[PDB]
Amino acid sequence: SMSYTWTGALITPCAAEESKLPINALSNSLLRHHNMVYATTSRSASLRQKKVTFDRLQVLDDHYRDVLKEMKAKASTVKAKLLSVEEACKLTPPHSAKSKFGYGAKDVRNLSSKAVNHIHSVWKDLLEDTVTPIDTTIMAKNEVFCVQRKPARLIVFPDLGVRVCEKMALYDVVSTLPQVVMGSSYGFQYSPGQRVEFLVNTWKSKKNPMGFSYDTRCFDSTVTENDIRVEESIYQCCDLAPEARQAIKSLTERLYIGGPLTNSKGQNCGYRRCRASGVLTTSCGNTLTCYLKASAACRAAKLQDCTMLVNGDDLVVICESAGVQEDAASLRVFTEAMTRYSAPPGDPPQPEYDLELITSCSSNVSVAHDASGKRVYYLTRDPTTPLARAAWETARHTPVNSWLGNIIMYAPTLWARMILMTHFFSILLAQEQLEKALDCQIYGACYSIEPLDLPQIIERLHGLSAFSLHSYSPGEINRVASCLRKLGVPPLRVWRHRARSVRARLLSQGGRAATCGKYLFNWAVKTKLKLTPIPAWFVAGYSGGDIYH
Ligand SMILES: CC(C)C[C@@]1(C(=O)O)C[C@H](C(=O)O)[C@H](c2nccs2)N1C(=O)c1ccc(C(C)(C)C)cc1
Repeated sequence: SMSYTWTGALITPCAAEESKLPINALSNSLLRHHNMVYATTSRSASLRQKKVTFDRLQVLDDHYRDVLKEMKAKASTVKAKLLSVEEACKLTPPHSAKSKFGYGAKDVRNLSSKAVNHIHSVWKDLLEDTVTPIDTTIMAKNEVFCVQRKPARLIVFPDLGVRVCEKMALYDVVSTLPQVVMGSSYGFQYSPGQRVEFLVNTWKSKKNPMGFSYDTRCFDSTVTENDIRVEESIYQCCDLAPEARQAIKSLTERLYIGGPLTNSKGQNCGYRRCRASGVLTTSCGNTLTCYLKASAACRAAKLQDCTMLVNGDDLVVICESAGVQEDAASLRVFTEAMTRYSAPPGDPPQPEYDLELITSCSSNVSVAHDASGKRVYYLTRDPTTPLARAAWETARHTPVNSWLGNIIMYAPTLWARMILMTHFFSILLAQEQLEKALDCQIYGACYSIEPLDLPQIIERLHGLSAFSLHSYSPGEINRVASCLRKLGVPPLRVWRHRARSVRARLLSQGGRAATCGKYLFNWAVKTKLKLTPIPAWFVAGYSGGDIYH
């Protein structure tokens, strides 16, 4: 079973594509080494096609079926409802790709008779026909990185009308089923504060902790027809309306399992027999399947008191050490089992005995201290990709503002606070756009957020301590500092100076602006203001699922 077959028609862009970092008058103030930042384009799609295209073999044993039965028993306790057309329309992002059939995302949200009538017709066809593959578009993503070049990632998605029907049939299921089935292991239920707390508590719950990340090579491609049918059998355990059962069976047979791929010019590029990246069930499906395969590999490997944390294809296991030699051997058996289940590693997993050395959701635990000097754990990452993207967004308006998502999700970090907040608040001040709502993504869902709302968002997701962290670790400081030399970003001392300016400017404006100056930039003044609570999201993952929050 090959993950894809190809005709030889090219994956085509739908618009002009920039690969070189755009530069304006603000660029050099953030980043000098411009030639290190690039965006992927369709020109590299051929290279990605080669990576994602392979044969899958699967060998399924008793541990696999044992975990599956347990998951199904939990899933049987879920009661889910159909969403009305209206409800599903309201979940559609304002800038979601328009339909081939003469209406767009705004027509959908506005419940135009054209959009609604077509959606009813798509729904009825799902009920009537559980056989015919549904068309999908394949595109090369344009994403920004620092050199050391990756090929474009590919996205596969059905028409807007289908996307709305998906929401009707499955939004409630994908929202509620995974936490029921996986409990505390379900990663999307945690804000960053809750996630770091769960990781630390999980780590402290072991007599002698051992943990590891497992990186599956090209997870979407490893997903087989079996996996997707197993997923459907899980959804079908829920207490559902008969009409929902039928639409889910239909979406599975006609879309989820596979189908034809069409380029932006309407030419046939080939055929998919693996996970589509751009459907509603991508995140929930990947999470279930990763959790199933890994729970079964843990038993194969005889790992003791395994605690998993799963976000799609992102997987972390923390368990009881059996000793160093025993743990390394167990990890090999875990990997052999994952491989048989069709999920071979990209890089071999490594046992860790220090929590801060485990990377999960591209992040690691680290520690700083609050106002009182008490230890605070928080999640951070190498800032290289966030800063390359910030540089891009400095000179170019983009559909999604990663700088804003990074400020929200990495608010307690040295680099988000000193660089991202300082840089973008300065830019927003200059343009008097503090009040302008901007689109960003959190766990792949789309939010419209005004920068002026940041103080309360951060306090909720991270705690008040986020505004007073200091004495960061030498390792964390060292990683940030070396990233800045690599990219030609000004040293942290320059950012401190800039932040004092930005801060003073914000305070003057009173109201919300002054709240941003006071809370976001307290780290920048030598005699700190006493920071006190302020007056005036994490249920499930929907990456690729076209969800507006
Ligand atoms: C600008 C980003 C903040 C947006 C992004 C997204 O999924 O839409 C993409 C980000 C990415 O790494 O691709 C990050 C995610 N990491 C792992 C899964 S999702 N993203 C997160 O939303 C995200 C950041 C940080 C975190 C933790 C710090 C690990 C809580 C979870 C999720």
